[PDB]
This record gives sequence, structure tokens and C-alpha cells, in this order.
Amino acid sequence: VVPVWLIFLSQYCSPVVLLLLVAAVASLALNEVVEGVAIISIVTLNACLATYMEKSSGDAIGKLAEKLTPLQVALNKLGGLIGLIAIIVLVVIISLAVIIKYRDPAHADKDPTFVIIIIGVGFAVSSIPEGLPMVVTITLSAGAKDMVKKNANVRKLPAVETLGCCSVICSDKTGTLTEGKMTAINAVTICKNSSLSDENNKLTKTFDFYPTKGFEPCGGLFDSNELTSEKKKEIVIAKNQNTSYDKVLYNYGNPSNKSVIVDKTRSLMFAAYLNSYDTTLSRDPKTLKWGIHGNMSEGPIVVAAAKVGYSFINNPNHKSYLDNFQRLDDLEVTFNSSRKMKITFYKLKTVNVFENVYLDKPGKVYTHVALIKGAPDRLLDRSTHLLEETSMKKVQVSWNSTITQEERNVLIKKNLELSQKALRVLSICIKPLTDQNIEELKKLEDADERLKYVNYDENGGFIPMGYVASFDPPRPGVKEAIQTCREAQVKVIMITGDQKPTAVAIGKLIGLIEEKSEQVEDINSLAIECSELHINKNPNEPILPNDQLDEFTDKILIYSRAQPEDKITIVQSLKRKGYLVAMTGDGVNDAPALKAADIGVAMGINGTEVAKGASEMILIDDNFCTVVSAIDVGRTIFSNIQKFVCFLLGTNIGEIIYLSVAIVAQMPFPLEALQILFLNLMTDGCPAVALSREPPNDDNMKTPPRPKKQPIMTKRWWFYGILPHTIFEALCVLLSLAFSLYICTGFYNLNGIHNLCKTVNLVDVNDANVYHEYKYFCSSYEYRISTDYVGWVTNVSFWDPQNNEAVNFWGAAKGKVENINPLSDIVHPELRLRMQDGCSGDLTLDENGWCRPKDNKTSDGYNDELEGILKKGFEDVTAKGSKRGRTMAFISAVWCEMLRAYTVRSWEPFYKVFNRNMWMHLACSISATLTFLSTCIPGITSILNTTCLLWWQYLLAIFWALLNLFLDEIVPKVIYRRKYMTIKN
Amino acid sequence: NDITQPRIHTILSFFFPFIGCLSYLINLKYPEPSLRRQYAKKALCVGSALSVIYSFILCSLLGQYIYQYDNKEIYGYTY
Repeated sequence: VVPVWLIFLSQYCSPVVLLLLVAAVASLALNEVVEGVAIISIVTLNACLATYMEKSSGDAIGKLAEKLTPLQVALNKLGGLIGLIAIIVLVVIISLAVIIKYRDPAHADKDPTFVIIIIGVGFAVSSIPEGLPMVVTITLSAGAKDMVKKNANVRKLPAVETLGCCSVICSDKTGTLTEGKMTAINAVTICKNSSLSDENNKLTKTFDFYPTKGFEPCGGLFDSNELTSEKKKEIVIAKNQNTSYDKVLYNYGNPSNKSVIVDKTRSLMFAAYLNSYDTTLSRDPKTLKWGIHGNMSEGPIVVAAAKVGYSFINNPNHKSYLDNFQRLDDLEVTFNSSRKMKITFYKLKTVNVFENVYLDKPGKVYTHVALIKGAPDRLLDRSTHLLEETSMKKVQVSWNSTITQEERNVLIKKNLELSQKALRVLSICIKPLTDQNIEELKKLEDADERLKYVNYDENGGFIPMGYVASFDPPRPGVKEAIQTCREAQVKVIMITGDQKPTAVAIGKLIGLIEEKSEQVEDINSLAIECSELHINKNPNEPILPNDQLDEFTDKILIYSRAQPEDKITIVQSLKRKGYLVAMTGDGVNDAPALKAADIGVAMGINGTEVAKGASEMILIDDNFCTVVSAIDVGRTIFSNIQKFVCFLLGTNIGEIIYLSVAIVAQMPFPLEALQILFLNLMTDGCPAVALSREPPNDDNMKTPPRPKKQPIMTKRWWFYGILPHTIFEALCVLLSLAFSLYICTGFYNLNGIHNLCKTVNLVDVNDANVYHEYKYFCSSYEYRISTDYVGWVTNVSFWDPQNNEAVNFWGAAKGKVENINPLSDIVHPELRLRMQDGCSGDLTLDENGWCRPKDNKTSDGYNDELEGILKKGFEDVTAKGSKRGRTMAFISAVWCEMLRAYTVRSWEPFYKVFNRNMWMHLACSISATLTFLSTCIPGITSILNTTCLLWWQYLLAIFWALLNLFLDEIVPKVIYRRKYMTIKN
Repeated sequence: NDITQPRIHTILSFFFPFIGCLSYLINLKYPEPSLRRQYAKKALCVGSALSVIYSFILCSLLGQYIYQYDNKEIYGYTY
């Protein structure tokens, strides 16, 4: 893996961190290092959190399933663009504030240009989205962890991003949509001139197995037309008893019922069972749960056989019975997707009889039998003779008459009916053989690929005895998952190897094809066989032209009779149509299809190593429904980043707006140099990062899939969310600052505060007509809330004649006073007593009796302890009142940006989803606690330049932020709800 | 899966608010539907709300009885 130190160092290369480091040059330039250092602190904290989450994603990915994600690089570009725009706007605003001779009522000892430049630098550091890469990394890593928690192991980080935008899912029917536990349901016996049949056809009859629970062997065979639910449930009753189902109804599987029909059913089941030597029934060693070993498709035949006998559990003598029939391994035909049948050979223990079914042929003795099982559509067409019932004594092969076209149709429409009801049908055939026939078969130079001698013969030796129908139960949650996919407007396509009527039936059962689609032929409009994907309608022709294929298959929903290698064409067609294809497979031959797909999906435990190595994600759940939850989580991962970017823009544009308005309207700047860095750290990082862990919205699984080209900010997030929050936040913060300064110092604009302080000019000594400037008195009006008195008071600063130094006097007189005259009765007796004796020595007393130096007091020592004068840097009551007002404005700004985190989370009103996330509660309260503590800790307040407020002052500062929560309860999220969240007008 | 210790952490958080957040931080490993994690969520909410309220009250008292009275300056009415 990448070294941890290398990962930590690499994260400084993102454009936003680079811009912040550019602003960190102030620590080296002639500026305040104690405020430029905090930028490095913020960057280091973000880098530490991001490197921890990246290292943890390096663990959750790779080892659990076996450099920037395109979303990450796009969002880094977006963050760089936002930073550049903010820097340009703040450069214009700061140059405007410098061309104008702007200055603060406080900071009198410092050069105004440097102060405003540092404030602009702080605003730039705030407005640049330095937390964007960190939040994107956290969201992607937490999303991958959530996927793993929901049984979806993503192999690549880019897979998490791409899943949300996915618009089509292609899944195999078997294993993914329906569990592999196939169980037998019906079995059909074929024998013409039979005494018993269905609908008086006198040629075929259907039988039903019961019980049909998964892979459980005990049970029997009954008549389909007679077994209603009432008679079935009583058969289920007392099933723990020994085999006695004949007390309810005739059990054809009981060997004690030696009859002609039972003989034919036994012959068919024994022919089926001998083809299943690769599979065997078993039971778990620690639980009384049955199971199967070997091929999954061959499984239900053995279970079906056990219900009529032919099993070791029913009788220990079955081993010898199987041993009596030796097997010819040389001629065995293996089963594969290309042949679609398997042929097995055995020797008989008799001359010309097989399970009381006679193969008598003059001049020939049949010491061997060839058994075939496979799809009916590739064995029925080559059938030559059927079984025939002679009188009421025995069943013998009908060598006298071949199968006619009507006789073939007799089997054909029964196969059509049985292939419906979501049952797949297997056809079993036989051919009697002799020693010379076995020698001829062994003399064939061809491999087990063809063995054409078995199917075709001049004597017509090929007999199909009947069918076995087995159900493939859908997984319990597949219907709800497909309904959710339909609500999410993601197309679901089933790819299966079953026959076409079976495919359409199972699709209708699980809900791919609704009954509302019967207005058109669903038989051909959506469900088609793979033979249709060629210009000539047969697999011999290689392909059908793309310009017609893409238009033909855009309506198709179910593919039947598929092949593993054909999945490539489907993926190509869907990709050309514009969908983001997530295709599932096992990897035996469809690994290229998975790789060419946008989101390859390995089929978990059933999947091979090639599939797991070619896919983007692995379904350890072995279930289709996990893909739907995967899409849900992938959508949530983008939605959380969208909410975070909305928070960033909606707060960091309002910051610039209210700074610009304060500068334009000649107000004191609403935030200090480092107060805004503290604000940035207390509203991004916390709680803005806590938006990364938001649970899915109620409509994130209902909206259409997001196109890849769609920008992160649709105009829906601009007309609501960003702009109406920036305007409201600017209004709230500016009104808070104005009311704050009016409460704390009696004036809300810089001109009023500066004129509120009285100044005197002193003509220089060495320079003619040059004038220095000093202040000799200050006033202020501060609102008071107390038990004794509520209302305005006046506070003054003056040169104290008793102590011979500049002092601050608070609460000189009740109510606002235009000119404080200390000799009047309004003034507090202490202040009157302190100066009633007159000015100290060489000072003036004409103007209201304040201590102003005479006009000849000038010295070259500017502010060098001149008597009758407050020193530069002394905290006048105007300066202290302005600091208190700016502290209230700062707390209001923090609680206005922080409270936006509680209304960004969902378009629903915030009171419904308040408790939905706990990390946001932790981060929000950390922000609030550090805001309250940063204005009362003695160390912190000395560098933040904040003063600790009164209780009602804190409530007043917070209330201007709760007024910004009318962004939810009034406008505009109510407008958004009425326009889009309303189901119907 | 024990409900007792998150409840103890919730009660103890009334005397030190940082304890409530530590409660949620420590037992995040346990499954979400368990009663222990639900009481941990309650502990985090109680700790966070008490942290905000206690910071407000502590800071207001500290201001009104220390920072309101700078030693060297003079005070008159309503002071």
C-alpha cells in the first residue's frame, strides 16, 4: 500500500489546501503570525482526519474483496474554482476598503491597511472549501464500509461513486433472483393407449409430488387433478408417522402399490435417477437439515426419486440394487450448455424388461440401456416411438407405429402447459442396446460430443418416457427489491437459460412483467429468446446489425435461452443506449461481459476467482436484493456530498455578502481576523463534516438515476438552498451586528461611533502648520438589563485629575446624555466628587469641565504619556463597546452557520428528522460549546479579541440565529416541498 | 449488550458533559438495534445538550461576576 507518511503528505497537494498554504504566507510576511498559524492548524487537522479515513479505506477495500476517484478529482476542481472566485471577490472588496480610508473604532494603534488586509485574508481562508477533499474521502470510505455491512463487498473505491448513477441491472435468474434450491413439483408419464390419462387424451397423465419443501426427501407421488389444498394439508398432518399416505389418497410412489401406472412412474423415475450419479442426498452433521452435493440442476431429480423409493434412507438394500447395474464409463456424455443433454449407459440384470416395462424385439436381446436427460425442445423433435399399454397386463415399447405429428403435438401442448407456472421441464429418453450395439458405440471414433448413434437409428430406437417439472422458488425479498427498482426508475433485466415460456412465467411471478402489460404481447415484446439476436433467427448466424439491434432490444425486459458468452452483446447494447450497466455473473465464460460492464458484479460464493478478479463488487449475500441496497447506498453517498457542498456555498457566500455590506455601509467589520478562522473551524470540520454520515432520504430511492454529466449543483439547489440561505444569513448577521452595536455602544455605524469620541488638534513644533491629533474624552450609551434598572446608561472615558491618568468610568448617568457635565446632579456622585475640585494643574476646563491639554502642549513625542490625554491603544468605552458588539455578532454568525447544518439535512421540515443523526449532534454541540468557551476563557479571549457577554446578551445573539431557522418553517424549503415533494397538486 | 453501563454513563454525564460523548464513542462497535447502543445514543444526546447548557451558564456567570468588573476601572449606576 501507499506509505502512511506519503498519504499524509499527498493530501496537502489538493488545490484548496494549496490556496490555504498560499494564505499562510502571512506568517512569514510582515503580519500577525499568531493568526496565520491557525490556518496551518486547520489544514493539519483536515489532513489528519483524511489520512486516517484513507488508511481505513485501504483496509476496508482490497483485503476484504481480493489514484483519485473521478468524483474526487472533479470535486477538487470545483473546490479550486470556488477558492479562486472567493479570492477574486475578496480582493475586489478589500481593494475597495483600502481605497476608501476605512478604519475601525478599535485597532487605533495599528495601521488600518494591514488590519483590513489580514481580515480579507481570514475571509479568504474561510470561504475556500478546505474541507471538501476531507469530506469527500470520509463519505466514500464510510459508504464503502456501509456497503460491506450490507453484504456488498466493493473491490474498488470508484465503484462506490458509480453505483449511485447506475440505471440498469442485469442478473442471472438462477442463484441471483431465485435460490438454487430447486424442488420437484410435477412429473408427467407418456404412454399411448393407456387406461388412465388426463382429459381423456389416452396418451399422457400428470402427477404431483408432496410435500415440496426444500430438498426434503420424504413424501410420495399423487394425482394432480385430485389433490386440492384441503387434502394436501391433511397429508402434511401426521407426516412424522411411517409411510401411510394411502389412507388419505392413492400414493403412486409406494412400492406396495404394484400397478401398471405405478410401474410406468417407477420406470421413469428410475431412468431419471440413474442419470444423477454425480449427486447424492445428505444431511448436516450438526443439524437435521437435508442437503445436496454435486450439480445444482441435477439435485431435484434425486429428491424426486426419494419420494417413490430408490434411496438408501428408504431401504438399505438399495445399494445392492444399484450395484446390480454396472456403468459404462467409456460412453458417458457430460452435460454442458452447448449440448443441453447428458447420456449415461448401464447394463441390465434381465433380458428384455426394465422395471416391468418390456423392450421386447424379435431377434434381439437388450442387455444394456442408454439413458438421456435434457431440454425437451432438443429431444422431443427427434422422438421416434413411445411406450404403449397392451390390454391391462404390461407396458411395452410401441415398435409397431412411429410417432405421428398429432402424437407429437400431444406431448407438445402438455410441455407448453407444464413450462408455464414457472416450472422448468426436463425430458428423459431411453434407447435399448445390446452387446454388439455397445461394441459399435465404442468403435465410434467421435468423442462424447456427438454419439449420434443414440438419437438416430434406421430402426427408430429412441423412446421418451416422460417429463419432470421442478419449481425454482424466488428469493423472499426479490419482489420488494424489484418494486423498489421500478420506483427508482432503474431498468431490471433478467438473463436466464430456462425456456422462453418458463422465463416469462417466472418473471411474471416475481414481478418483472406486470399484468398491466397484457395490452401488448408480453410473449414477444419484452421476453425474447437469444435466437432473435441474429439477422437470421438461429445461433448459426453470428450477429444482427447494431443499428437494428439497439432499436429492437430497447423494449425487451427478459432474455431466455441465454448463453454465458452472449452477455457481451446485451451489455454493449445497453451501454450504447446510454445506461450504466451493472451486470452479474459467475465468471466461467462471462468474465469479459462483467469487465465490459460499467459495474461488474461477482456472484459471491458461487462465483469463481476470475469473476471476483474482473468485477467491481462481490455479492457475499448471494442475493439480488443486495444490489438494490447497493444502489441506495451509492445514491446516499452522492447525496451527502451534495448536501455538504450546499452547506459550504450557502454559508461561505453569505459571509462574503455580509462583509461586503458592512464595508459598503461603513459598519465595523462583523468578524475579527482570527474570529473568522475560528468560525470556519467551528462550522466546517464540525458540523459540516457530520453531513457525511447522513442516512438515506425518503426520496433518494424514488428519484430517477442521476446522469453522469449532471453537475453537482442542479439549479434546484441554487434557487433554493444556496441563494436563499446566503441572503437570509447576510440579513440575520448584519441585523445582529447593527442591533448589537446599537445596544452596546449607542450607534450602529462607524461614523456615529467615531464622532461619538471627542478629539483635539495640536500644532507641531518643528513642522509649521502640521497638526497632530489626540482624543481627550469618550462617551457611550449601553442598554442595561438588571433587577435594579432596565434601560440605557451612559459611560465615559476621561483624563482623571485625581489619579493623573486615563481611566474608564462606567454608568456615569442613567439614560442617554448629549453632553455629560460632571458638575450636574445627573452624574453619579463618585464622578462628580472625583473632579469637582477642578482640573489638575495646567489643563483646560471650559468645555464641560473635561481635562483637555492647552493648545501649546505639543511635543514631538506622539502619545508619549502626555497628560490630559488617553494614550493610543487605551481601551476607550467606545472600543470596549465595539468589541462587545462584535462578540455578539461573532456568536450570532457561528450559530447562524451551524444551525444551517440542521436544515440542510433533508428537504423535510427539520423537526421531523432532528434525531436522525448523532454525529451531527456531537459536532453541533462541540461547535456551540467551543463558541461559548472561546468568549470566556481568559487565554483565548486575549487573541480572539472577544469579551465575555451577559446572559441576555447571549440570548440576543442566539435569537438572531434562530431567526435564520425561519429558512425552514417559512421560506423557501416550504416552496420546494409544495413544488416537488407534493405527490399530486 | 448490557443496558446498565450506558445508563450509568448517561446519569454521570450530568456532572461532566464530556462523559456522555465518550459513552457513544466507546460502544459504537455494538450493533445498532441493541439496547446498549440506543442508550448510548441517549447518552450522547444528553451529554451534548448538557454541554451546551452548562457552557452557557458557566460563561454567563463568569462574565457577569468577573469580566464585568475590570479591577482598575470605575463603576457607578447598575454596577
